[PDB]
Amino acid sequence: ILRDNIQGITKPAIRRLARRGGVKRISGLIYEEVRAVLKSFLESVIRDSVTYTEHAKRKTVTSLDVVYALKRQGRTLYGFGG
Amino acid sequence: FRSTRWQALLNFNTQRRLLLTGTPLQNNLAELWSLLYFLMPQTVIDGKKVSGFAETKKTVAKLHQVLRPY
Amino acid sequence: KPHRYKPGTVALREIRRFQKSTELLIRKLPFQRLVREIAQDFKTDLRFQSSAIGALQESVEAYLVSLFEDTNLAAIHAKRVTIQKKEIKLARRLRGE
DNA sequence: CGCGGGGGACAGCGCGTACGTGCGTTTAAGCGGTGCTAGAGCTGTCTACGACCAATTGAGCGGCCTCGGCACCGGGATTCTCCAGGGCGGCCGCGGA
DNA sequence: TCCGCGGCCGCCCTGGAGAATCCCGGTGCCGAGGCCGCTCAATTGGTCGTAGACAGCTCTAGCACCGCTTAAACGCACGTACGCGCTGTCCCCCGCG
Repeated sequence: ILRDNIQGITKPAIRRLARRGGVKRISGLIYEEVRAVLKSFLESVIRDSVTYTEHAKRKTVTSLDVVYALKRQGRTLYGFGG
Repeated sequence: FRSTRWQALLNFNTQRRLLLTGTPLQNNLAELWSLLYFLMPQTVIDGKKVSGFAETKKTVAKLHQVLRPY
Repeated sequence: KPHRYKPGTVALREIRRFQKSTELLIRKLPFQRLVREIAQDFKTDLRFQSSAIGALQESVEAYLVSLFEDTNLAAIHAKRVTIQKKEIKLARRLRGE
C-alpha cells in the first residue's frame, strides 16, 4: 500500500499495454524504462494536483483537481469534470 | 442474508429445490427465516411477529410448531 | 502433433477481440497501492475516496497507448517491427516530452 | 516462471551512383532617387444601443420506476491458419562410340 | 557431345484439422425521462452614457520604376563511400504448461 508498489504496473501488464500499440516483440529492458516514464508523468501530474489541493484549502484530492492539473498541459478534451 | 449466493441461487429456472444441512441453529431466528426463504420465497421478512418479542420453553415450542410442515 | 500455432497467428483474432472489447487491462489493487505510495510522500494519510483513481489509470493508459503506437510507427520507420529502447526514446523526444 | 525455436534484429562487404566539390557566366535583387497620392487615424458628435430590476412565467429541473434493451453462451460452417504427400523448377552428372 | 536416367530427393497446392463468429433466443437485470413541486432569473420598459465610427484634415511613406553591380545557381566532370542489396548469424521473447 505504501512500500514498493511501483511493480503494480507489472511486466505482463506492460506487455499487454504494448500489445495495444501494435508491436510483436517487447524487449526485457522495455518494462522498467516505461515504468520510469510512467513514474515521471504521474509525479508531474500529482505535484500540480497536490499544490492545487493545498491552494484550495482542501485536505482531500478530487478528480477535478487532477483535471485542472492536466489542464495546463494544453489539450483538455472530453472526460469527467471537463 | 448479505451473502452473494443468497441472491445468486434464489433466481434459478428450476421447478424444485432441495436443501441439506447438518443441524440448524436453535437460536438466532435470522438464519431460520433465511432458510425459510431459501426453500421458496414467500414468507415476510418480519420474523419478530411470530416470536422474538416474548419464556424460552414457550418460544421453542412455538418455533417447532410453525416449521412442522416443512 | 500438438496444434502449436506459429508465433503471430493467434494475434489476428486476438486483436479482433481486444480492439472491440473495452474493459481494463491492469490489476486495480496494485494500482491503488501505487497511487497511495506516491501520494503519502506528497501528502500522508490521504483519505482517498472511491473516485480520483480510475481517472488517473485511464489517463495514463491512454497516454502510454498513444506513445506505444508512436513507438510502433518509429519501429516500422526503422525498417523493423519490434520495439526497443531507442524507439521509445525517439518517440518520446519527438513528442516534446 | 520456463523452454523450443524461428522469424526477425544486426552486421560485412560489393555497387555504383548521387550527391559534393571545383571550373566559367549569368538573372534578377540592392541601392540612390522621386513624385506623388492612397490608406490609417483621432477629433465634434449624437444616438442607439446595451444593462437591470418590477409582474409574470415557463421551463427545465428534483425524484422514482418500466421495461425494451445489455451480456453472452446452447448452436454452430466457415473463416484463419498450420502441416503432411505429389509433381515438379527441373539440375545435374557421367559415361559408350 | 548425346542424352538416359537416376538421384538430393525437398517445396506450393490440397486435404485434414483446431478455435472463433457473431448473431438467434433465455434468463436475469437496468437506470433514462416524464411528473407533483418549484423558482427564479428571464423578458419588456425606462433611464443612463457614451463612445465609436461619420467627416476631415493629416500625414507619411509605398511603390513602381530608372539605372548600375554583383552572387549564388547551374551544368559538367570526376571522387568515393556508404545506403542498399545480398547474405549470413544469433537470439530471446512468444506460446504454452
